[PDB]
Amino acid sequence: ENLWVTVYYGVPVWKDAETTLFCASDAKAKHNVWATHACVPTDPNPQEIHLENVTEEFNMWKNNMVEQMHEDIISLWDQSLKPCVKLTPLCVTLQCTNYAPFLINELKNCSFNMTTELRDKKQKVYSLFYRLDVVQIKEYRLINCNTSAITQACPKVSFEPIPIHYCAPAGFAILKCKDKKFNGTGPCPSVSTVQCTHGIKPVVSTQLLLNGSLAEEEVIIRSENITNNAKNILVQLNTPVQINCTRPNNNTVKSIRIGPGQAFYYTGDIIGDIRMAHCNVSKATWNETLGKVVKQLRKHFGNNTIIRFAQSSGGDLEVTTHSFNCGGEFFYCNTSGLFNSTWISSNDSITLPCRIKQIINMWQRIGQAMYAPPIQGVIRCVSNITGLILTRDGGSTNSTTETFRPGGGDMRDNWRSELYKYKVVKIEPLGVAPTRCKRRVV
Amino acid sequence: NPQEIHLENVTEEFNMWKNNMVEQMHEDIISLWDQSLKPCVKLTPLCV
Amino acid sequence: VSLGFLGAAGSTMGAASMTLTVQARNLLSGIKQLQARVLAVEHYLRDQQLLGIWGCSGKLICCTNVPWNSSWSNRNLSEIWDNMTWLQWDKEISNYTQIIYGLLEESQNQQEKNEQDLLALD
Amino acid sequence: VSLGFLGAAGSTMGAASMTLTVQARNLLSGIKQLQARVLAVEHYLRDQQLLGIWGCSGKLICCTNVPWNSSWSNRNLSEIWDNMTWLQWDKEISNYTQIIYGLLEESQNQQEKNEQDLLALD
Amino acid sequence: VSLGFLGAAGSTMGAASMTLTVQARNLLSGIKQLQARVLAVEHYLRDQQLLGIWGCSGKLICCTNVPWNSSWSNRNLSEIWDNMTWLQWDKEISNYTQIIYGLLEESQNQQEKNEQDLLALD
Ligand SMILES: *[C@@H]1O[C@H](CO)[C@@H](O[C@@H]2O[C@H](CO)[C@@H](O[C@@H]3O[C@H](CO[C@H]4O[C@H](CO)[C@@H](O)[C@H](O)[C@@H]4O)[C@@H](O)[C@H](O[C@H]4O[C@H](CO)[C@@H](O)[C@H](O)[C@@H]4O[C@H]4O[C@H](CO)[C@@H](O)[C@H](O)[C@@H]4O[C@H]4O[C@H](CO)[C@@H](O)[C@H](O)[C@@H]4O)[C@@H]3O)[C@H](O)[C@H]2NC(C)=O)[C@H](O)[C@H]1NC(C)=O
Ligand SMILES: *[C@@H]1O[C@H](CO)[C@@H](O[C@@H]2O[C@H](CO)[C@@H](O[C@@H]3O[C@H](CO)[C@@H](O)[C@H](O[C@H]4O[C@H](CO)[C@@H](O)[C@H](O)[C@@H]4O[C@H]4O[C@H](CO)[C@@H](O)[C@H](O)[C@@H]4O)[C@@H]3O)[C@H](O)[C@H]2NC(C)=O)[C@H](O)[C@H]1NC(C)=O
Ligand SMILES: *[C@@H]1O[C@H](CO)[C@@H](O[C@@H]2O[C@H](CO)[C@@H](O[C@@H]3O[C@H](CO)[C@@H](O)[C@H](O[C@H]4O[C@H](CO)[C@@H](O)[C@H](O)[C@@H]4O)[C@@H]3O)[C@H](O)[C@H]2NC(C)=O)[C@H](O)[C@H]1NC(C)=O
Ligand SMILES: *[C@@H]1O[C@H](CO)[C@@H](O[C@@H]2O[C@H](CO)[C@@H](O[C@@H]3O[C@H](CO)[C@@H](O)[C@H](O[C@H]4O[C@H](CO)[C@@H](O)[C@H](O)[C@@H]4O)[C@@H]3O)[C@H](O)[C@H]2NC(C)=O)[C@H](O)[C@H]1NC(C)=O
Ligand SMILES: *[C@@H]1O[C@H](CO)[C@@H](O[C@@H]2O[C@H](CO)[C@@H](O)[C@H](O)[C@H]2NC(C)=O)[C@H](O)[C@H]1NC(C)=O
Ligand SMILES: *[C@@H]1O[C@H](CO)[C@@H](O[C@@H]2O[C@H](CO)[C@@H](O)[C@H](O)[C@H]2NC(C)=O)[C@H](O)[C@H]1NC(C)=O
Ligand SMILES: *[C@@H]1O[C@H](CO)[C@@H](O[C@@H]2O[C@H](CO)[C@@H](O)[C@H](O)[C@H]2NC(C)=O)[C@H](O)[C@H]1NC(C)=O
Ligand SMILES: *[C@@H]1O[C@H](CO)[C@@H](O[C@@H]2O[C@H](CO)[C@@H](O)[C@H](O)[C@H]2NC(C)=O)[C@H](O)[C@H]1NC(C)=O
Ligand SMILES: *[C@@H]1O[C@H](CO)[C@@H](O)[C@H](O)[C@H]1NC(C)=O
Ligand SMILES: *[C@@H]1O[C@H](CO)[C@@H](O)[C@H](O)[C@H]1NC(C)=O
Ligand SMILES: *[C@@H]1O[C@H](CO)[C@@H](O)[C@H](O)[C@H]1NC(C)=O
Ligand SMILES: *[C@@H]1O[C@H](CO)[C@@H](O)[C@H](O)[C@H]1NC(C)=O
Ligand SMILES: *[C@@H]1O[C@H](CO)[C@@H](O)[C@H](O)[C@H]1NC(C)=O
Ligand SMILES: *[C@@H]1O[C@H](CO)[C@@H](O)[C@H](O)[C@H]1NC(C)=O
Ligand SMILES: *[C@@H]1O[C@H](CO)[C@@H](O)[C@H](O)[C@H]1NC(C)=O
Ligand SMILES: *[C@@H]1O[C@H](CO)[C@@H](O)[C@H](O)[C@H]1NC(C)=O
Ligand SMILES: *[C@@H]1O[C@H](CO)[C@@H](O)[C@H](O)[C@H]1NC(C)=O
Ligand SMILES: *[C@@H]1O[C@H](CO)[C@@H](O)[C@H](O)[C@H]1NC(C)=O
Repeated sequence: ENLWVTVYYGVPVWKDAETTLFCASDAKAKHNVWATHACVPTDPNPQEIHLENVTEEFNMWKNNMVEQMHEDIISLWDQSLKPCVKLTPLCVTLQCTNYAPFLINELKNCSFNMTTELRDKKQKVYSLFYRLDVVQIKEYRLINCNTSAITQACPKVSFEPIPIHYCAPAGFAILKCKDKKFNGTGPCPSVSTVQCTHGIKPVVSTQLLLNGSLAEEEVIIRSENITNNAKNILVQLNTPVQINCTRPNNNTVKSIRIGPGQAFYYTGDIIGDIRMAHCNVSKATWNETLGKVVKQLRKHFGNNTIIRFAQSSGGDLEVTTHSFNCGGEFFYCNTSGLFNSTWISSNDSITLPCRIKQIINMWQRIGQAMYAPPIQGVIRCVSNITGLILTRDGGSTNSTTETFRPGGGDMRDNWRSELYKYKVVKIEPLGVAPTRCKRRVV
Repeated sequence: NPQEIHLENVTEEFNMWKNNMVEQMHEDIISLWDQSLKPCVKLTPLCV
Repeated sequence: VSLGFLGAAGSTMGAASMTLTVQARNLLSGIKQLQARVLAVEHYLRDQQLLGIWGCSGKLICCTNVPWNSSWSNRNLSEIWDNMTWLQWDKEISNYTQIIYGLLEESQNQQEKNEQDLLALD
Repeated sequence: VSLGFLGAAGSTMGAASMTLTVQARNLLSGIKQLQARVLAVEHYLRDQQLLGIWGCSGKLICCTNVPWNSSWSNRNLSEIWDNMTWLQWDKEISNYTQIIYGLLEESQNQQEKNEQDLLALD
Repeated sequence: VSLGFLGAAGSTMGAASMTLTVQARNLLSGIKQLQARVLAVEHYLRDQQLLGIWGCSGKLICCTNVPWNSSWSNRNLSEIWDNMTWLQWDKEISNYTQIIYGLLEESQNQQEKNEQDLLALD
């Protein structure tokens, strides 16, 4: 009946905390932007420890791991651009003609002067540009030269995203929600703890999410304010749809030296046919997937309400299109074929047009732009569509109609798609509790 | 004053060829060279 | 049973108190990494600092001379140790941890050592 | 005699065990330097961490409750302490140090404290 | 009275010795900051290192086996503890602190543990 406080060191106690995480990935054989020269190798085996009886609240939208990853991708991009060749002298006036035998189709053959390696001497060379990179005043100029400076991506580096593990330091920990039907924030009954997350591929993408992790059981709808239209809508598929993306054009590259050491790689004349880049999607599987999504969608809008799908109708060219990277080239796909539907109460694979741009400012970056060097040979990448990003048209009249447009307003949403399950906490191992014990009297 | 302490009876295997102090020093001289070049005058216009 | 790091986070405080070594092991073991490693040893040394001023440096558990003021919690032994988790306990005793820590260094260690000097003075 | 830091690395384990303070002193005392200093305090705190979970924080030597399993080494007192160096000993006991450390925190300290709670419970 | 961090810097050594916890609390708690934080934990761990080799890790005060050589200071108990401040004392004992620290690890701890092995050897 006489109680005295007792110190316990190493008690299972944690608090919500934001700390600086770090990278981790298994060692491979080069030089990709994300791995850099060095990122700590992963443990051969991670120890994922289930925590019985433990219920913790998760919030994917107020999560700081997202903001950290966002700034990390941006900063990594700039760290990779510094040593490469900056194309400040490439803002010379371009004398351009259309290709010339265009039956039904844009890309333009241009000629221009260029500084050689000697300052004083000049060369007249020619290059082929996809007409998104140039604008007129036949005289032309690069799109970027009035907005920002430009630098050329080094040829060696690869833009092929590899799994990255985010780790928290000792004394902190990561909680992982394993609740299958987890609707995007809330209490997670089944929670396990790890020091590092699983391999998250930093896939740079717009509208549809590519090569990601699939939700088990039902497809999952994650938002921040479901009745609100301004906030985007995250979709995680249970079945991945397969999408085959190719640039058929036989691109040949030449190397012109523009200064001491500096060497620009330019798109030579195409050899063979002129075909436009495209992406195929099995209409059957995409119709099943679209069906299953609207089944889970109607759980939030009453039950036989009219759910239609329309195209993107807002914003710049770089945001309205499914932008991504494939083999080196940057694809801007028009996704009108998929989102042209209405829902109430042979192979036939859909085909999607894709244009190509070599000058790019991703993540709303105004400032130092990048020139994607031309890629030799025909390109073909097979990818998974594991998620989606949707947006409403506005306050709908509520049980009257529901029209959906795909968006990609912000790039963090892509990190939220794979970091929805993880949360960072700090261990407070000091607990004091009363027992009927006293220390030896002085 | 450094304290060089003799270790009686102690026999250790050395390998000068698999030594990492060499690789460290190598990268240090290279990196130091570049750190010293940055602030100085770059003669890009001298290729006339 | 050994359930692992934080294995008994959701068990009763009495059951969890048996596996303090489990949480104790992993509790200690370029720029981002380095700053993180410094933060880790900094937090660890803070807790070891508090155990120091409470005279409990080498032990995981130690008993004190501070009596339990009933205003802190009105529960008993059985209700605390066989019905609650350390998490919800730390939440209930989140208004006093500063206060209890201050009494913990002062009431005993700030008077255990003075009496120690006056006692070993012969 | 004081032979200095690591002076008895090549002496018998018994002779070397007398000068543990010698190795203990120097064991703790821009970017390259800073990263090196952090690594140093990190390793030192790791060993002090292991001494902590073995209940031996303030001492250089402490005795244990773990019996010596003869599978580890078949030598005796005289053969270990008057014929071998700590180096070749650590090489012979390099398959068990992990195992012995696990038994060292669990067999005694993970049961010394439970019995301590059940004993000081009156 | 609690006067605060360094409150009794200008009081007598005896009065100041009562509030060692006060100086002990705040004694532990981008590039410039990080280098400063490392320097702080480095100095703190140095002093804790010295307390370690003197067998006084968990205590603020501990008594020793080293006798007071009168060549160090010719003062007495009353003159030291009731007439001087720790500052002017540390200035008077600034020629021996190295010497006294060496005797402090060797005279006792370097012989307390050897005798401990020869005593617990049965
Ligand atoms: C979703 O996930 C899927 C699954 O991972 C992704 O699909 C994969 O995408 C990969 C990258 O997008 C793609 O990888 C490429 O495959 C090409 C063909 O592979 C064939 O050869 C390899 C052996 O090398 C075989 O194992 C394989 O079976 C095939 O037969 C490779 O050629 C590609 O490597 C080249 O490109 C990368 C950049 O991506 C460079 O880093 C690399 O060095 C290669 O580039 C050299 O070779 C080309 C050849 O034309 C040259 O043009 C170029 O200039 C380079 O040449 C220089 O360097 C070499 C070497 O140093 C030197 O000798 C030479 O002289 C030059 O200096 C690349 O590996 C996968 O094939 C594809 N998976 C499948 C199953 O198809 C999908 O992308 C993901 N989704 C998204 C959105 O990312
Ligand atoms: C650097 O250069 C690049 C390329 O050279 C610039 O990118 C172009 O920027 C211009 C203008 O900044 C932009 O032209 C406008 O595009 C809009 C969207 O497509 C059009 O809606 C707009 O049309 C209106 O303005 C015209 C006059 O310029 C009118 O003739 C026309 O009728 C439109 O006016 C109607 O609408 C307005 C607004 O509602 C209303 O007030 C009027 O009363 C009227 O009803 C322009 O055509 C190009 O689209 C950009 N080019 C590309 C390829 O994207 C870049 O902006 C420059 N950098 C900087 C920093 O300025
Ligand atoms: C895109 O534009 C670029 C411009 O830099 C263009 O490159 C040039 O195309 C012209 C096409 O006329 C090439 O000129 C030809 O060169 C060949 C070989 O030297 C000549 O034999 C040709 O002469 C014949 O055609 C004339 C037409 O009037 C006749 O008068 C004459 O009698 C001959 O029958 C002609 O002069 C020129 O060589 C290239 N330049 C380079 C550097 O290669 C490119 O071809 C355009 N893209 C496409 C798809 O056409
Ligand atoms: C995109 O366009 C380019 C054109 O710039 C094209 O490159 C050409 O591809 C073919 C291969 O399909 C190359 O032909 C080979 O070249 C090598 C090296 O010179 C030769 O050794 C080869 O000889 C073999 O084949 C002969 C057939 O008669 C045999 O007689 C001989 O014994 C050998 O077995 C062969 O000629 C050609 O050199 C390149 N051209 C250039 C300029 O690089 C490329 O194929 C197109 N891309 C794609 C993906 O198709
Ligand atoms: C996911 O679904 C859960 C239902 O289990 C939502 O949680 C409720 O949200 C409403 C507001 O929409 C709150 O008033 C309730 O307090 C919540 N209920 C419980 C039991 O926590 C959650 O909001 C949904 N998430 C999203 C993004 O819509
Ligand atoms: C794209 O989706 C396919 C399934 O449609 C994935 O193929 C499966 O990959 C898993 C590994 O995660 C294997 O266990 C399965 O056996 C594969 N399926 C079949 C039918 O063989 C493929 O990995 C996905 N691609 C990604 C995520 O890049
Ligand atoms: C994307 O490409 C893959 C492989 O190139 C296609 O898979 C082929 O599908 C047909 C049946 O439709 C099979 O006969 C082939 O055996 C498959 N190929 C392989 C290598 O297994 C897939 O159908 C393509 N997707 C689309 C939408 O066209
Ligand atoms: C993507 O493709 C669609 C075709 O479905 C294009 O939509 C047309 O846009 C024009 C105005 O630009 C309208 O007058 C037509 O009625 C639309 N077509 C249909 C069938 O409705 C769309 O412009 C393309 N998007 C981009 C960015 O090129
Ligand atoms: C190259 O420079 C000359 C001036 O010496 C100019 O006449 C010519 O038009 C330039 N080349 C092109 C393709 O415009
Ligand atoms: C979010 O939804 C609630 C639900 O009624 C609404 O009251 C609130 O205004 C919405 N917030 C925003 C920012 O639109
Ligand atoms: C909507 O349909 C689902 C599935 O059949 C059913 O569980 C639910 O009760 C329906 N909602 C209403 C309001 O009728
Ligand atoms: C796509 O939209 C257009 C415009 O209304 C329409 O003519 C076409 O039938 C739609 N395609 C499909 C597959 O519904
Ligand atoms: C216990 O808490 C009460 C708050 O009502 C306070 O007045 C009292 O001084 C405390 N008692 C002790 C012994 O600290
Ligand atoms: C902590 O203090 C606040 C305000 O003084 C009070 O609302 C809260 O209930 C207190 N916590 C507990 C566990 O009593
Ligand atoms: C000693 O080692 C043997 C290996 O043969 C093992 O089977 C046994 O359990 C160990 N004994 C103890 C008491 O740990
Ligand atoms: C350690 O284990 C390996 C393989 O199990 C064995 O070859 C080696 O002899 C062992 N070490 C000792 C000292 O027995
Ligand atoms: C005390 O100091 C004197 C200096 O005159 C020295 O000779 C003597 O050895 C010291 N005594 C002890 C016991 O250390
Ligand atoms: C310390 O030594 C120097 C020179 O040996 C001497 O001048 C000084 O007085 C000494 N300090 C004390 C307190 O005696």
